Order: sequence, then C-alpha cells, then structure tokens
Amino acid sequence: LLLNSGSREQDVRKALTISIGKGDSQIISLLLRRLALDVANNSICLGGFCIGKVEPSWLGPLFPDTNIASTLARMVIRYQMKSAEYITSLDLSANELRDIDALSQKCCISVHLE
Amino acid sequence: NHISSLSENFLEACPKVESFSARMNFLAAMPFLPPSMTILKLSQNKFSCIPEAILNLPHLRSLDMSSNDIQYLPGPAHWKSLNLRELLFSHNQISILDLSEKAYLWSRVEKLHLSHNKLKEIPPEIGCLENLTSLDVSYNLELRSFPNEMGKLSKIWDLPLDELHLNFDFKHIGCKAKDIIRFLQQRLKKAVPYNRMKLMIVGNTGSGKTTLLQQLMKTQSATVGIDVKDWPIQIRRKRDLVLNVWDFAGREEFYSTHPHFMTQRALYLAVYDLSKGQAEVDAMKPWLFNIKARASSSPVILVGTHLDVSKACMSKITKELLNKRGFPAIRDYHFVNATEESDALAKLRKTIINESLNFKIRDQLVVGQLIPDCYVELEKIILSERKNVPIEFPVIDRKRLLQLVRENQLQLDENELPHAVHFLNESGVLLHFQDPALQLSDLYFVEPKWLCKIMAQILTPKGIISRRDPKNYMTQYFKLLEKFQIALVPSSLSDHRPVIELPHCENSEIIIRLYEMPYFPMGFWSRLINRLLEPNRMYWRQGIYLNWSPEAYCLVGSEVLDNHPESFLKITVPSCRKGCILLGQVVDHIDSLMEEWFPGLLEIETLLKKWALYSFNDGEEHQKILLDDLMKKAEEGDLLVNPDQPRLTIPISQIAPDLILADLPRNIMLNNDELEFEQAPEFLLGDGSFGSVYRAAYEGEEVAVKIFNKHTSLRLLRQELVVLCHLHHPSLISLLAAGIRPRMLVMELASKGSLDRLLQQDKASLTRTLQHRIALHVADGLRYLHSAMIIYRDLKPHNVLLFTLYPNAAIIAKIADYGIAQ
Amino acid sequence: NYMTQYFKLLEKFQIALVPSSLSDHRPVIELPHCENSEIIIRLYEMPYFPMGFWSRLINRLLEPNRMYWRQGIYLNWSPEAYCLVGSEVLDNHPESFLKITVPS
Ligand SMILES: Nc1ncnc2c1ncn2[C@@H]1O[C@H](COP(=O)(O)OP(=O)(O)NP(=O)(O)O)[C@@H](O)[C@H]1O
Ligand SMILES: Nc1nc2c(ncn2[C@@H]2O[C@H](COP(=O)(O)OP(=O)(O)O)[C@@H](O)[C@H]2O)c(=O)[nH]1
Repeated sequence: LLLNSGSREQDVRKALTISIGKGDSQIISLLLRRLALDVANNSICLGGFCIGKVEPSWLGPLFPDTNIASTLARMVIRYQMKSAEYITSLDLSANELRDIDALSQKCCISVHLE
Repeated sequence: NHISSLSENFLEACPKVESFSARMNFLAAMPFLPPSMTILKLSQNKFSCIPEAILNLPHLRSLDMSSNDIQYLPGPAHWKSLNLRELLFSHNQISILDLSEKAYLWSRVEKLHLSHNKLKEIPPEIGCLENLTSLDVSYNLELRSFPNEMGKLSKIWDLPLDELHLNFDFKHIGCKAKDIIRFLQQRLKKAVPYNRMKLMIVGNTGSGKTTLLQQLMKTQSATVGIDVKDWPIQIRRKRDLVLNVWDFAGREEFYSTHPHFMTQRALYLAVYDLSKGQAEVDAMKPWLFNIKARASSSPVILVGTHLDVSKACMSKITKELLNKRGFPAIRDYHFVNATEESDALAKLRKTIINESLNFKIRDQLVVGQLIPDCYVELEKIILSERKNVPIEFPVIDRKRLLQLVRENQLQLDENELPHAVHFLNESGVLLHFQDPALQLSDLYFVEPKWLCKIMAQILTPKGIISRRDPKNYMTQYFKLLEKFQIALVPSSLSDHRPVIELPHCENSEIIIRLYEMPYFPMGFWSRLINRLLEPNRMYWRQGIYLNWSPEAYCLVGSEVLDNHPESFLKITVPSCRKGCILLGQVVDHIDSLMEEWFPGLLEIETLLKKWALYSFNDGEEHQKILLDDLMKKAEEGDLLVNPDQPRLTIPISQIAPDLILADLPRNIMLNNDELEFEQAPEFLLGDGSFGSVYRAAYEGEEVAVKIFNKHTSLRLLRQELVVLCHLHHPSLISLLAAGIRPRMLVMELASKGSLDRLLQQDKASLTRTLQHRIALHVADGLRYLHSAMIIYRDLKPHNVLLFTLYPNAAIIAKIADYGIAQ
Repeated sequence: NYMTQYFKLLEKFQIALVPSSLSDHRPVIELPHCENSEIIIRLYEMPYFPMGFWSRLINRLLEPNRMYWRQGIYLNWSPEAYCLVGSEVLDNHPESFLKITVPS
C-alpha cells in the first residue's frame, strides 16, 4: 500500500538495505519489484544495489509465474463535499556478491531460469 | 602483449581476418598477413621500416604505425592497394613526404597524420589528394613552409598547426582552418608581392618628432593624437616601398591610448631631445620599456635631435646601459640637427630604409611578403574611398563596404573578407575593430588619423565627469571611449592617494602579494581599473580599494619601496575565505591582462617578479620575508612552508591560496587521502582513452578520474574549475575533487558509458520510453545550461553519459559539461 | 626624555599623522547606495570654515576603514552601515557647506 503511493527511490533503497539486514523474503521481494523490475521490456535491472548475497526466494516473485477502504473513502469524500512471456534480462552486476551458488540449486526459479 | 615475433604461418588458415591489431608490442616484422585485411593497428612497435607484407594487401583501409622508429615512407606508387583511407604516422623519424611518383592513387585518403616528425617540406603535389579531411603536420618545428598548391584541399575541416614556424603568421589561426585553405587558394590565384610597413616615431614632450618627420620626407604645434601620415620610397633594386609614419604624441596626457597603436610589425624611432644631455636619455627609458613590452621583436633606431647644442659624449650611457638589459633590440643610433638636411640626416634615411628592408621576423622578410591581388585591389579601393568620402564622417558602413566590393569584379566573397580587412588593419590602411562587444561591425574607419584626432580630443572631485558636451552617433562615441579606456576618465584622476587606514593590521590576517616590474606600462592602470569593477570603490589613479566589509575587502594599490627603482603593485586582502576568493579573482584578472596586452613582459629574468609575503611571528612581523612565487609553486609537494628549522611553518593556503586550490569554493578540494587510484593499469583506462579518463574508488564511492596532461595551464585550469564549481544539476556530471600532485580531476562515474556506444552495440535496449527519458533528461540539462547563460557548442551521443537502463529511474542521462571548459 | 609630553601636547594642539598638510585632493569615491531615498543628507552651511575646524573635527570623530583626507572622513563599516562627513561645495554659492551622508 505504501509503495503503490509516491515513495522516494532513495527511501526505498535505504529501506531495502534495512529489510535485507533483517532478511524477510516477501517484503524485500516487494521492494525489488518497486525498484528493479521493468515489466515493459521483460527486464530485471538489479544493478547498482549493493546487496551481499542473493536468495532465490527473493527474486522468485519477480518472475511472472475487498473494496473496504475505497467505499470508506467514497463515503467520507461525499461527506467532505457535503460539508464543503518470460523475462529475459537478468542483470546482477554491481551488487558485491561473493558466491552465486545459492541460485544453483533447483529452487522454484529454474523454469524461469531456462 | 609482450610478443617479439609472430610465427610465419600465424594467420595462415584464417582467411577472413580484418582488424588484426597488435599495439604496443615489441614487434619488428609482419610475417605474411592474409589478403582480406581492412584495418591494421601496429602502433608503438619496434619497427624500422614499413614491412613489405603490409604493402601488398589489396584491400587495406587504415594503418596505425604511429610512434615507431621508421625512417622511409614508400611513395604512393608501391602500395598495391586502392582503398587507403587512414594513414597515421605520428612520432616517427620520417623525413620526406614524397608524393611525386603517382600521387593520384591516394585520392580516396581521408585522414593523414604526420605529426611529431622530422619533416622538411610539404611537397606541392599534395594538392591532388582531394578527399583529405584531417592533415596533421603539427609539432615538427622544422617545416616553416606551406605550398600554395594545397589550396585545392577543400574537404579539409581541421589542420593542426601546433608548434611550427610560419610564413604569413597573419594572426588568423586554424580555429576555423578552412579559411587558411581559402587564403592559400587566393594566393594560388594571383600571388602579388606587398611593400608596406609601419614606422612609429616615438619620443616625448617636444623633440625631433615632427620636424624630423618634416625633414625625413623632404617636405610648430605639438602633436594631438598620433597624426598618421605616409610617404613612399622609390628604391632604385627597383623596390617601390611605401611606409606610413605614426609620430606619436609627446605629452603624458595621451599615454593611456598609445598601446592601441603599437604593433609588432613596425620599425620604431626613439628621439632624444639632446639639449638636456645625459638626462633625457635616462628619461627615454620608459618609452623603450614600453616598446619592449608591446613589440618584443621590433628594432629601434635612436636619434639625437639637437646637434646645434654640444654633453657631446651622451652616447656613453647609451652604449653602456641601453644595449641589452631587458630593452628592445637597439639596432643603431644617430645624431642630427633635424631642421635642415645633412649627411647625418641623409645617412639616417639610408639606415632607416636599410633596416626596413631587413625586418625579417622569424626570417620571413615582411617588407616583401606575398598576398593575393584581392588584398592590393581592396587596398587601392579603400585608399580611393578615403578621398571619395568627406571629412565629416569617414566611418564606413558594412553594407557600403559590400557595395564597394560589389562595384568591382574582385574575387573577394564574404568568406575571406574579414581576414582581408584584418590584414589591411594590420598594415595600417583602415582601422577596424572586429570586437563584437563594440558596435564596430559596421564601422570601418578609413583614414585612421581622423579617428585618432577625434578620440584623443576629449583629453584636452578631480577627474570625474558625466555626459556633458556628434550627429546622434553619441553612443558610438561613448562605446569607443570605453573601448579606448576613456570612460569619469581614468587619466587625469587624482594622483594623490588618500591617507587610508585598514581595520586589520596584525600582520597575520593580511595577505600581501607584489608584482614587481621595472616600470608601469603605458595604458596599464586604465586597463586594470576598467577590468576590475566586476562595494564602495574609492579609487584613484593608481588604486582601487573596493570594500565590502572589514571581513571582506581588497586594495590593489601601488606601493613604492625605499631604495628600489623598480616599481611594484601591492595587493592587500584579508585572510578569511572571502579574502582568498577576492585574491584569486584579482590575480587571474591581472595575469589575463598581461597575457592579452603586454606579452613582452611574460617572456624570457622574465622582467616581472611575482613575489609573496609571509610572517613567522603573528604581529610585529619585522619586514615580512619576500619569496618568489615560482619556487613557492615548485614547493607544492610540501604543503607547508617553513624556515631553516621546523620549529615553525606556514601552510601554503595561508600565503598563496591560489596555488593551493583554496581560492575557489572549498567543495572541490582534491583531498588525496582516500583516493584509491592507479594511473598505470589500463583496466581503469578502459573508461576512456581519447581523454585520460580512468576508474577509481574515492571516499568509498566509485569515480571516473580525469588526469590532465601537460596541454593545460594551472590558471586556465582554475578558470575551468570556477565555472564548473557551481552548476549542480541532476542531469549534469558533478565534480567531486580537483587539485595538484598530479593535475587531476575527480568527476562522477557513469556506469553504462556513453550513449553512442550503447546505440552502436546494444540497440535492443532503447525501447520508446528509455529513449524518451534520455531525451527529457538531456533537454533538462540544456535548459539548465541556457538558464546558466552558457552555451555547450558540442552536443553528440559521444557526450550523453548514461547511468542506468531502468526507464522509471530518477537519473538516467547526464551530459559532460567539460565542453564549456575548453 | 620628555618626548611623550611632546606627543601628548601635539595631540592636544591637534597635530597628531598630521591633520594639516594632509592630501587636499579628495578621491573619486563611489557609494553603494545612490537611489536618493535610502540616503540621509544634512548640510551645515557656514560662510567660511573656522581656523582649526577640520583638525578638531577629525580628531573628535575617530571614536571602520577610515579613508580620510583634509576635509572628510568616510569611515565605513558596510554598505549597510557607513558615514561620510564630506565638505561639499555648491554651484553659485559663496558660503561653504558640510555634507553628512549616511544610509537610512
Ligand atoms: N565521468 C565519466 N564516466 C564515464 N565515462 C566517462 C566519463 N568521462 C568520460 N567518459 C568516457 O570516456 C570517453 C573519453 O572521455 P573524454 O575525455 O570526454 O574524451 P572525448 O569525449 O572523446 N573528447 P576529448 O576529451 O577531447 O578526448 C568519453 O567519450 C566517455 O565515453
Ligand atoms: N632649433 C632647433 N629646434 C629643434 C631641434 N630639434 C627639435 N626642435 C624643436 O622641437 C619642436 C618640435 O616638437 P615635437 O616633438 O615635434 O612636438 P611633439 O611631437 O608634439 O612633442 C619644434 O618647435 C622644433 O623647433 C633642433 O635641433 N634645433
């Protein structure tokens, strides 16, 4: 929800380093989707972000594989008015890796890796 | 690679190679290249001669054998190839450019580089190579010639002329370099000789300056202006010679405009006024020093103009002190009565003529130079237009000049005409200033004596005056007077300095610098004050004192020293950061003034000692020790300056904050500590080779350092830095560090390289939104530069430096703002 | 060894630097403020200057790069703060003047 809204790229990058400190796959997958996925040309551009290693559970969701708040918003603005296709690019370059062997095992990624 | 010799069958079964490049390898001979080559790059190899195997490839297209020990070049009738397009032979021991056998075989040749070689003379068969684009014969220093046949190489757009003797030396340089081919072509058309030079009579305050001129041409008020005349000399050696005489004004009131009329191609006379013997010779020394500072290569023939009185051995001081001490080349001297003719006056005529015929700067004999006949026809036209235009307004409109040249059938188009009128202003026929800051692009003063009598007429608190009295061209008067350093007038302005006090006197917070010279040049102080108004400036004749605060001010005085005949120039500034900024701006202004107006000073004793002062004890400094600026600059490796013992020291930024790069805003300090960088390995040099661009890790981040070679100047570097210091746009390559030891530059590193390589190699990445983001970022940079009131003048995919390929990024494209630096 | 009595008397006699024989030519001064609204001017028109006027004035006015001359001071702290106790003369006016310029 916060990333679909306007978030600065420096903020998302710093928070990516934070969330890679306490490594949790789903959140850093969402951050990488906001940062380094270019769906228009089947492009992952995971470049200058200096991440230590890479887990296949991270970039896993990058591969293609309730109207509650809206009705609340519509009611309250009414009251406000009344009161008024594979992806073939994978680029992992400037991230200072030390062993790419984590991607080597048969994870949930290899069909995309082929 | 450290290969010595290739195998004889090394490319035996590879019959499709094209670009076999073996650069900086210890190679000696080419063993049987295949016949399918196009380009070879065999430069920096231990070659002794062009090997015969390369002379038989029937499809060779380029050849790089620069920096090789080769002597003889085979002529164009041995190459056996009909598509040669780029022969590069820089830095070789080649002597002859023999193009005489069959020169038409090289008609398709585009580039040709014979720089840095022992070439003797360019052969005149060069004119058939109709497709030359960049002929490089620079850095030879033994050529001193150009055949008139090379005016046919119209496709040439650039022609390097660095460090080589010249013949025309017409002050037009190869910055255009196609006009040079136009002049060579027009000289190939007609090639008429030329016989005209200037004779500037120089003296002071009443001497044989006009009467001597009245007797010399075999023909009384004091001079006002410079009183341009001329007289021909029919030399019987049948040489029709005319030379115009410029008897300069004598009184010191006109001494702030004579540098506008002292050129290097003239013969000067210096007049004694020998009535007051042995002192007027001593009084003549500022004139000789000014001649030396203005025209370093022009001879001066002295004349004593009172043989009616005696003090007879006044030539003793001339033979002792006036020979060679920083004074110009005194070729002769005489003594005359200068009222009626004599054997002395007759031999004065003969020596003046004989010294005129043998001027020969750089052994070129300027008295008999060669020009196209279009120049002489324009000269006759303009000299007839002087009588055709009345004395009320001899200024000539540019369109009127075009109508005059269209009134006749001269081959002068609008292209060569600026150099035409520049050369005619050089020989003193019509004065015209092509400076676009002046409104003289349509003002061409025929009969320049009118201009000199008018513009000097005005000189006939204490010194200021506003507009107070010309047919509605008064703003031309005012703009010319500003151009002539007349406007308030800097001359006749309150010679008495005031008794100024300063808020800072503790002799540690005051930076002082001296600029010791023997005399002040003629129009020095007017040019300095005019170029220094860029702040209650309470100035006088020889000072400024513009003041912003006790914390920020300046004082460009003129101190005089006890028991010192040499003059001085004392720059006082406080020692805060703003003081260093002001000092740097002032020093750069002064150096630019001397380089642009008096080159005779800054040439080899060097005639101008830039000093520096420093105190050891703060307060009661006891005559701050003078230190020359040159070896203080040479003490750059030691950033502190100390006495004979290290019990004290002073940082160089304390007493010379221009050498140490601190006068500019301190964000671009070099800071050599965290610079993980090695200029040696070419791994990092892969970030660019045409400029010395490398890759380095600095302050933890990755940078793209640029090492400056010896083609730059420190003052020019500082000029480049100050404009590059404060741009700071997100589509601009920002700077991170700059300084000395070595002269380097730390700019940001573009990851994906330039744009041209991307569209050349990886054209699948441009995807209709990356294209648009690149275009938008470049347009943002251009709009910022235009809002920076500067031009770029070279925009190309060679300069669009990319940072990422993600389309929805913050920054993608950045431009190289070093193009504004050159 | 009574030289400090000499100097103290000379200061008392308005001799001390000497205010007399001090650079009668005024310099060509410019001012940073000239828009004729931010400048307060006042005149002190008198028929002649009294004998020891300017020495007594300059001595009692040093209480700031004071670039003075015989008939002025111009002590300056800033474009925002300065003073100029000149002596202006007027066209077609025999009476002398004393022109105090200060920013507003
Ligand atoms: N800061 C930089 N980051 C990345 N690449 C750079 C940088 N500066 C230069 N380059 C590259 O290196 C090349 C050579 O640099 P440069 O000094 O500009 O030579 P040039 O552009 O060909 N013109 P010149 O300086 O006269 O040789 C450029 O064309 C770029 O491709
Ligand atoms: N009687 C005499 N007069 C001389 C001699 N040499 C110069 N003069 C005088 O010098 C004057 C010319 O001054 P000049 O230098 O030409 O004027 P300026 O160039 O404007 O300074 C004339 O009045 C001459 O009488 C000389 O040998 N004898």
